[PDB]
Amino acid sequence: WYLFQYGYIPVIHELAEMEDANAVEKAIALQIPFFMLENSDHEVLRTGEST
Amino acid sequence: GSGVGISTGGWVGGSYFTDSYVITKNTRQFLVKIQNDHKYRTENIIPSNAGGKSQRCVSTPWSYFNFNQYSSHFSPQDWQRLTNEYKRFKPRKMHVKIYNLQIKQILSNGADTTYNNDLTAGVHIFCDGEHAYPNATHPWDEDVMPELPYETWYLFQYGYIPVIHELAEMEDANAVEKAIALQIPFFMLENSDHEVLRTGESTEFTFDFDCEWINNERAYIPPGLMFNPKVPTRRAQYIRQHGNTASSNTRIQPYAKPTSWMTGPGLLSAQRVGPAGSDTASWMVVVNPDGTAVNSGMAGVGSGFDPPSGSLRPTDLEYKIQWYQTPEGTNSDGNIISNPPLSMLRDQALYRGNQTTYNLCSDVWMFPNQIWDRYPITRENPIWCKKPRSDKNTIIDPFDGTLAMDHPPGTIFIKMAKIPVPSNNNADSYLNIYCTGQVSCEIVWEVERYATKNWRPERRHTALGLGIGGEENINPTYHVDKNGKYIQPTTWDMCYPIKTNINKVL
Amino acid sequence: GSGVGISTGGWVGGSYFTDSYVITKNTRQFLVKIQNDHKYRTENIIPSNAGGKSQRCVSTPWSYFNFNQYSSHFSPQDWQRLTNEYKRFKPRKMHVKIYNLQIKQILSNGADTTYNNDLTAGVHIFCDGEHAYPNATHPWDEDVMPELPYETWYLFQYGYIPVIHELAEMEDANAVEKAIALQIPFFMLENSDHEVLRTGESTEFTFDFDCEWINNERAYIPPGLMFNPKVPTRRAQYIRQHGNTASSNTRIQPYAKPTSWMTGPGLLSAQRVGPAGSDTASWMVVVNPDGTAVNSGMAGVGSGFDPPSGSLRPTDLEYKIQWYQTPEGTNSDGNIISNPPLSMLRDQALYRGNQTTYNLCSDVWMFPNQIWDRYPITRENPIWCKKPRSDKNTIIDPFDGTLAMDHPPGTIFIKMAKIPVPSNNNADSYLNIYCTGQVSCEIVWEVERYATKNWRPERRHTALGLGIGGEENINPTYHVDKNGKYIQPTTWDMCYPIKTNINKVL
Repeated sequence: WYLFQYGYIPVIHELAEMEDANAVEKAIALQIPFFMLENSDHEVLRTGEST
Repeated sequence: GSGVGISTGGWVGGSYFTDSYVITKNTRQFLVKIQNDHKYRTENIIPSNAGGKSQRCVSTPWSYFNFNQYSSHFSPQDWQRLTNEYKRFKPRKMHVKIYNLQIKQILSNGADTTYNNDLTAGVHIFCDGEHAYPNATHPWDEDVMPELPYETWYLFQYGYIPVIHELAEMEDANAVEKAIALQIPFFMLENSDHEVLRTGESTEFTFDFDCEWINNERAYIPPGLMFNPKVPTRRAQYIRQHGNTASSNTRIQPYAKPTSWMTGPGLLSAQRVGPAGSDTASWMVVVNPDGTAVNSGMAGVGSGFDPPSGSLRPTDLEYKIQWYQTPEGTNSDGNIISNPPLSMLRDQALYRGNQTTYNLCSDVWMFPNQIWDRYPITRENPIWCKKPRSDKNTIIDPFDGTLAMDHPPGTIFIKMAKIPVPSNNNADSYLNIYCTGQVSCEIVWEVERYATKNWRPERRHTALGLGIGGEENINPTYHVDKNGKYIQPTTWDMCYPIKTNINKVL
Repeated sequence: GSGVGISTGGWVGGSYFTDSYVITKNTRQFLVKIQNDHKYRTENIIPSNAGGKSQRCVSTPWSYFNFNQYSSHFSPQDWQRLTNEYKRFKPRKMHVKIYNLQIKQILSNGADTTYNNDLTAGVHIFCDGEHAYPNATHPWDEDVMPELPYETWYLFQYGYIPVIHELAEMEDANAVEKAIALQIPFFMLENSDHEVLRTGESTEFTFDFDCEWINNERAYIPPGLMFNPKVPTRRAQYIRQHGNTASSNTRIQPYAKPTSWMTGPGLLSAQRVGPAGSDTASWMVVVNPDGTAVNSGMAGVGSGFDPPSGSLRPTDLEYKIQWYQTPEGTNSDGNIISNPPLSMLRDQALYRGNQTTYNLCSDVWMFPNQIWDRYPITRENPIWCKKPRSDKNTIIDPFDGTLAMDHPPGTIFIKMAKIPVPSNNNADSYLNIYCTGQVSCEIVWEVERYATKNWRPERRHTALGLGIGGEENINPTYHVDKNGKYIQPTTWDMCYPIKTNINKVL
């Protein structure tokens, strides 16, 4: 079983393309969330550990 | 102890925030005056330009307190702190006191008028907790407790609509018109047991809420957009032959993954009709059972339904909720027009492939696997509405954002005790009196704080979004000018709506 | 149990907010490499264009952890929530773990290099809690823990300045130059008892803070402006005769009431000097006891003091604090320049009446009845500084906003154990190794929530103040672009400073 890389869609792209000047396009873009999984407490294992 | 020269309470005010709950305390000075000549009347309201719309009302001597509004309970400071710091809130408990009452006699000689108190006079206070009477309050009306705690609250006269008027007009001879009319109910509030107070007495009322939460969190993507764009999909799609382009069967693209979820319902087809004096709505809900002649247009029979759009994008300003911030507001001056919160659940649309392009389908009825958000509510929205008692109903989400309740807070009715005076020839001559007093409303609000794993900053409500107005145009919004007038928000964002600041992961 | 194939800890991360306290958890991956050829050296740092400024450093084999920064402990989400919801915070307890260590050997054949672990190798970890050694860390340096939790943290080599160099240059014959030189201290970290770890061992360190609060509240008026403008005053004023205008004695106006309070101190007189390569500061603090020849300009003898302004309004950009947001920032590109918070305690000035107009007096020394605010601090500021041990000092408020401490968090020093290899002719040939591991820092922060009686909304930090940049210029601030690069705030407001949002009544 080969793992697949994790990824997510943060914003609808066409809304935030912010071509030229648009006030609401600018606002949607500044609100784009960003998630790192390192902010969580998780576990690190070596070859003798299991979970 | 207690007596004439002893106060029955004191002023409460402010707001107390904790992580679990919020308590808002509000006191107002109110004025009760004699309404409707101490008598019940049933009058026809028939304006000239309404295009056939006419109603009959039963006007009473009674007046009532209306607490349904956010601006009344929360200050702009308290509201900001609520919508910034909490992802959920609902009203829990509500306690009302009426105290420090003063009944005075009005002696009108002429241009001059004098005011003398009468200690033996009294005031009737009735609270209807079982909802045995027609509901006094309706959302968006102007009768609510004032926003500024030092402003005086003038009661509004109680009245109700006993029958659809056009049905019971009973012009010429009709059998069903006659039958509907003989069944018209008539409600007096004196059939109830209520309380009479003098100037040293006070009263208290408690109310519990059975409610659904108001949700302050925002959706950053549509529910149909949640997938990993990298991972390929097993699904295949078939494109029928159209033009010279031959048919094809192929695997769906990894970025194109189809959603299992659907647009919330709403009706965009209709347009408003006729003169403004008439009832003007794109959609008109009528009750016209049988029998009774059609007579005028459906405006007289019907009620009318807006906002029709629900979660769908309003095409134009006819479909958007808008109100006036002050009772003096007229003709597109001082009106606040709702805007999109920029939540992805809040605005939605459906398009229908014709094999060439997509076309917006206007009527989205209720359908399985639909998701949407309730209307984002500001301080200027009413809190709750009365849910009509019936056998069957669909999902209940009033499009005005209110919380429908089986038993909202019971209306408190209040009336000046009629003091008759003798008369040589028999007439109704009451003594002319009025009462002013203090009413305090304490609501306990259940709240929940947010915790997010988002890295980036989130939107918040800032005083930097506010505007500046006044006579000298130097004062900011939610402040007072040099005449004492209170600067009202000009735009919908200055009202600090919910479903904006706090993100959620769908 | 414990062993080679067992991990000694796990990743901790995040932030936990309560009304009483906040806990920030951070874990990083760090890299230790052999520094300075395992030897102490004392070198002269003498750049060509510095205009006589030259220093001598003692370089060591050791490296150290530097936790002093806000960006390292708080995310932009956590920082926003802190500065919006709390009026006070201070660091309370700090716990550091070093674990999951991996020592590897570097086999350099050529263009290719291979890496093999050696389980018997070890790493020295020394924490100095008594501050018996020259402090490793200095505010605003680039060596701090990374902001992004997935970025690798490269240790920086430890070194210290043993003597002012120009004093001890001891050119020709001087008696006091000879004496200063013979007293030069020399510190080795091996005189201490410290710990040696192998790949299965871990270590822990606790630190307590004795601190003063950081205050997040804002002042809406100056302290001299607090009075009732209506009430008249008893005070009289005397205006000496000037021109044809005769003298007068008169009562002070009710709106003009004089303050009993004074502008905070600051020095605006001086200007920066000379080429950028030199140490350039408006004010230069020198120690030149006696004896030693003047030689070059004072730049070599002195340290230099900025920001000089303190609470006073910076006249120009020379007096403003500015830094670079990335180490690649050069030449007014990527530099953030401090701005006024619009707090009335923060910016101040004094003017001196000459009988005609007022003139700004540049040097405001410390004077009784002065009030000011500390510098408003962002995430990009260091948290604390080392307070030098001395007999006497004045009020301690570093103009960089840091918290001066008698005993800051002790520096943790770390070094690769020297593994010697045999040699036929006697030379120093060490085995070439390096260690990577995981360090977790947990700080407990004591906080206090605000309660205000203000009616109106207050300013908050919003993501709507952020900018948009990147390669494609589509990504917002505090996000990553398509190359993995992290978008940095362009302006000082995007850094969310304190002393802005929350009002206080002076």
